[PDB]
Amino acid sequence: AWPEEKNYHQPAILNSSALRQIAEGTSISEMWQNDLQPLLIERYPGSPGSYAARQHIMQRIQRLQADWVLEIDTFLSQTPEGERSFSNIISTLNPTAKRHLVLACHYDSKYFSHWNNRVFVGATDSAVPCAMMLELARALDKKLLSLKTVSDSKPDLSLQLIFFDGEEAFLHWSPQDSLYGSRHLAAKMASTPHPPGARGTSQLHGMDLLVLLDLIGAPNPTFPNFFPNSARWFERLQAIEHELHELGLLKDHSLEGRYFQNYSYGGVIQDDHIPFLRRGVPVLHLIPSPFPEVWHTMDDNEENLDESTIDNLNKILQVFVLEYLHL
Ligand SMILES: [Zn+2]
Repeated sequence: AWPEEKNYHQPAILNSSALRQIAEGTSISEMWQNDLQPLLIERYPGSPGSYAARQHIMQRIQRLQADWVLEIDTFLSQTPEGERSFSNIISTLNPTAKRHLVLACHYDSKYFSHWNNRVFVGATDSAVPCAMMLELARALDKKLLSLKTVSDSKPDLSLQLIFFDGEEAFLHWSPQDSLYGSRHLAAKMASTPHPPGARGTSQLHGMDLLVLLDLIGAPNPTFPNFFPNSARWFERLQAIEHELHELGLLKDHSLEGRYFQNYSYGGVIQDDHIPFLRRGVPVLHLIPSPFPEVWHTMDDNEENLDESTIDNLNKILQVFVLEYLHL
């Protein structure tokens, strides 16, 4: 019965004053300095930056008041370069709650040989998504702390963050050389009872919706509404964007240049959501089409990021998450 609850779940929509509070509650400059910059480093699996990125992400979550439970999902896999260790970071509020809304991105960076003394740091791909998730945890900390309180008056639902390792191919993208962390974690969750002691249901049944952020940070992104089974949630993002715009709460933003689009997409994008989608998890895939102009080039750097765009998207995402969780 409970695994169907997601199908009927409704947002608790925020009023104008709440929207203004949320818009003012997030700081793009603080995210930039404290959450984003430490990640703008080479961080392919096993590199010093991989370890540093992991420490940084964990550290930033630990300093918060909300009752986050951190779990490092570490495993080995063969790769074109030989065996490597990969570590997914999972951060969960109320780990025994039957349902979670799940926000995710990948924290590894793709390996490139150094080019004119330049290194690939994957600013949009996906350092910015990581930082947006960390800034969301910080900005909403007091609201999220309320989830620590037990009540029959609300659904058994909370929030999880996943930072996937090993999303990127080491060489040429193949089913075997990509998605190392997400293929591993989806298989693990599929085979794990949830809630503990349950018959039938797995941790995948507990995932209300996977909201996967990827390739965010370029100016004027356009996100297609990819999947019918999450289209109603996508439409909430459009509505939040529109209302925030109308309230004067977005920066350098026009209705003509809005981010969340009516149209869908005519191909199939491979990303960390694939192992989840194929097992039936609803996915809201916040990846733009087209990809950023700088995609997989040395120009995917801090210079080419757009502050206002990320700030706007932070506001929209934070409203979405609060409305989903009825906070
Ligand atoms: Zn990439």
